[PDB]
Amino acid sequence: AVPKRRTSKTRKNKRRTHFKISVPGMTECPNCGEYKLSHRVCKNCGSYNG
Amino acid sequence: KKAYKKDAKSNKYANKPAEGHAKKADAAPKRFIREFRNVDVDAYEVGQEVSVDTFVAGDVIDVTGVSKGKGFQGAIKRHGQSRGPMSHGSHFHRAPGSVGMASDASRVFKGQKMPGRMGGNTVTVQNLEVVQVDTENKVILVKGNVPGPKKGLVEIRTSIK
Amino acid sequence: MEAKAVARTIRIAPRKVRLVLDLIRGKNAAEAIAILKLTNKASSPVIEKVLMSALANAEHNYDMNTDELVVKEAYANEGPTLKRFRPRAQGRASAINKRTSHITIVVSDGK
Amino acid sequence: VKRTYQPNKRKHSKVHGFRKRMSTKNGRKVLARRRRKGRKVLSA
Amino acid sequence: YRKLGRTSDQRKAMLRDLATSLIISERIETTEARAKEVRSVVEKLITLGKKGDLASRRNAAKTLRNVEITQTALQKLFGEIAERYTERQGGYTRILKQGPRRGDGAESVIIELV
RNA sequence: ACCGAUAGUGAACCAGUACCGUGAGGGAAAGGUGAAAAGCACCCCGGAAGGGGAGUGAAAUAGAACCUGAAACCGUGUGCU
RNA sequence: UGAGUAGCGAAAGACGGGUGAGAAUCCCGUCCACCGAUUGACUAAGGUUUCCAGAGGAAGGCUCGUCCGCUCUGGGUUAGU
RNA sequence: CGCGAGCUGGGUUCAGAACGUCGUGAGACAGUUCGGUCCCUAUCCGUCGUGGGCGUAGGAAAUUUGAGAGGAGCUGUCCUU
RNA sequence: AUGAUGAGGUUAAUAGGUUCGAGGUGGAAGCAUGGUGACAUGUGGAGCUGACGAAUACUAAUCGAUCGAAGACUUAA
Repeated sequence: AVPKRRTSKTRKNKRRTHFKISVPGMTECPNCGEYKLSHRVCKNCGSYNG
Repeated sequence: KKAYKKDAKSNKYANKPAEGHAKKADAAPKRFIREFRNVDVDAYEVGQEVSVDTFVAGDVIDVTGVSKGKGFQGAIKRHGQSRGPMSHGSHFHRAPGSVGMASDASRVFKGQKMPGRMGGNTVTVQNLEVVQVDTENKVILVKGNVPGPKKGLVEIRTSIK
Repeated sequence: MEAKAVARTIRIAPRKVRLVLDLIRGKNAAEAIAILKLTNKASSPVIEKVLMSALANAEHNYDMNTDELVVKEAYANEGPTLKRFRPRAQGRASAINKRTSHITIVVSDGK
Repeated sequence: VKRTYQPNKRKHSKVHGFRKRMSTKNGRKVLARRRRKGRKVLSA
Repeated sequence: YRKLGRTSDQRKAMLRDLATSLIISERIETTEARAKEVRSVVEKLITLGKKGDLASRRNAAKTLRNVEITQTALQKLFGEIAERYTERQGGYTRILKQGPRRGDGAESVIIELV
């Protein structure tokens, strides 16, 4: 159907309380020196070594 | 379970509270701690093995286990509702019927049967019998078929009737 | 002190961008670029550009160490929307808002 | 579905053309009226 | 095993294609679901190639496209690929998660022969 | 003791024009940098756009989406709850 | 606002190698798949440069785009029958 | 005469056609008969499932009591006295 | 549905592979033989086998990181 009453800009923000996106869950590569994403190949330099 | 560990990242290993609780009894940490009322307390606070030999064949039993899960199963499958006609120009096949009266109720009553998650309940069966208590293989054979999947925990006790 | 970088008329919706900007606000500048490279979102690359320009403006015009620069602020503001039209059915037609955004980032040593 | 406009150069100029307008008193009134308004394109 | 967003014989075709591409190239960058599924398909052909008989060559021939390398793919398998993996008892591949893809967000992995 | 850009002509702007119609015919929206282009040389990030400095300038939050720049609306921060 | 919601217009794609600032999509290749009284070859009406090559990636393309029926810059139509 | 944003659309009062009857007529039924597009993507309350935040004066893991709420509750026929 | 609930994360049987089974189909290819041929018999309950049972670290569950207390105030015993 159609909305019977326009939504306040309070109820809106409450409903968007959970419209987050978490961080990826990354770590630092002990070889590359930088941040990789855990259980993935290192972006910067090469290896996985797991 | 195994003993306490420091990696201990999967629940295959007891944790320290569980081991304090089980070491009170001088018994290894254990999965599936369950309480039994209705038994006159005549066992030992020190844990002695309760062998299946407590049960004789010609007795009668009730067997509690969680039901088997079936997720979000709709009205016809979950509540045994009838379905609409299929062929005489009908657009109502498997949906619920009406969900109330018109404007003199003005709302849906609690307990209205609607689609949702099905199964998984703690259901109990009653008056089952024990065909055979196989000791030294440590199994019991019950007359029928009990709630729960395979490997599903089931607590057996004597009938309340 | 403080060094800012603004990217204007970036053709992405602003509430498709504030999703990502709500992460790197308050963070260090190293983990900020780490996140902005690792995230799946489509706003990451443009925000990578903008945050790197902020850090470069710091280390070239204001000369503050690019080791302690924390992202003091980061925010998107609306921009000029391109209003388009889409043919619905039965002769109708519905608007479309190809909206934009202005992405401002402000890195400061905190001193 | 078959829509109303099936284009045809010959039909278009033979019915709405210039010479067909000028070959009538009423078509000439139409041309005069469109010149009066200031139309860039008098006839079809 | 797991349906791959495809119809039945379309899925069969995709799996045959990937197993041929793998034993031709020795490593391919694919999607993690496709890699999980091809892992249990390209690894039942190396078994047939470690057997070596005529019946094994034909059971392998019915799950393997024709592409010449010059050799075939089947000669590649019952020839020089099956000999390298002569000692190990299964586990002839691996998957390496590259990470998310652009345009999809698809989880891209690199599958390969060990 | 007429209007001052939703006004005044439909048209202050290359307007009976975009566009609409087979056709007769209908028909808009579109003004303002600066006193002077003096309209941003050079450096840095960037693939460019776009910026941050550095300069022009009386002013650049007057940088050609350029006089002021309201409200709806969208945000970031924080005192009381 | 509804709301990051409905949709994203019938259909098989896969991998490799490139180009690239950036590739599910652009190029080349191999395999596979679909039409085949037609999804093929040719022409009338109609359209009126959409044709080709070099360059581009603001807007258009229902996503992406290094691509294009889009943009820029140069070219293309030859009759006694 | 519960329930068509849950379903049908047979009759009922749409446009066709015909019968009896009435009307000079166009047409009307006391009628009767054959044919005849049933739109919606759920904002709020409501209900059915299922998660997170904080709380329960330290942080936890496990086992529970049960205030209260819900379910179930039907009956036949044979033989014996 | 997702999240959640469970079983694990190598100091490991969680999944896949490998090897054995069960069950399913029903006698694989090759060869030989018998027929001129369609075909038939043996080799041989053969061969193939998704989800089921075991066993085996061969591949992958790497290295890592985030959160999370040190216990308020009165009276009474």
